Amino acid sequence: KVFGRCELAAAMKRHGLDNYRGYSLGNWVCAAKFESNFNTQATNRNTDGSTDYGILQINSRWWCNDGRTPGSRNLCNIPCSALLSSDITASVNCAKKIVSDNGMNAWVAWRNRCKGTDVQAWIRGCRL
Amino acid sequence: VKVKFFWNGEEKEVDTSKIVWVKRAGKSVLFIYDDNGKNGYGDVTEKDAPKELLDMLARAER
Repeated sequence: KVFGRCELAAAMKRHGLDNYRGYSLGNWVCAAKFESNFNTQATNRNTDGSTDYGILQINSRWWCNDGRTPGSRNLCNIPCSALLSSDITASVNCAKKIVSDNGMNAWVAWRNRCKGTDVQAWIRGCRL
Repeated sequence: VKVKFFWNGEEKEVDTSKIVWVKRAGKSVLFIYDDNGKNGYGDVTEKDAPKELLDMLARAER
């Protein structure tokens, strides 16, 4: 599923991301934009053999199991395929673990495109 | 300070100034670093970890 911007904002708010670990909603929206273009089905291999999955491009080394990543920790206790669902529940819950030990510095798109910017712009005009 | 570790069998060295995220996992310390604007991953045992990396973990752990 490719979410619309405001559609995703509303879903992320309902899932409790607004101010999660001090990160306002726009941070999460902005990160999803630049990680996956709002596409739950996005996948991208890392040069190290791991793969990133879903709307927040969560990596297979530590968080989810894809069956082909050496040294998998599977800390979110899920198949990586769960991160591709139209229902964002698995991605949100896994993201919360990543940030609960720290912050959004885990996401390259957040460091590169979101941090230091007017991230509330990502939720302006939205019915929340 | 460099963090020396093996990743895909091969020897890596990363400056701690590039580390952006740190987490304890059992007897290991996991870290993400800025790799020329992408995420790089590593881990080292707490006993092998440079103290500068342990300092980062201590700050994270509040």
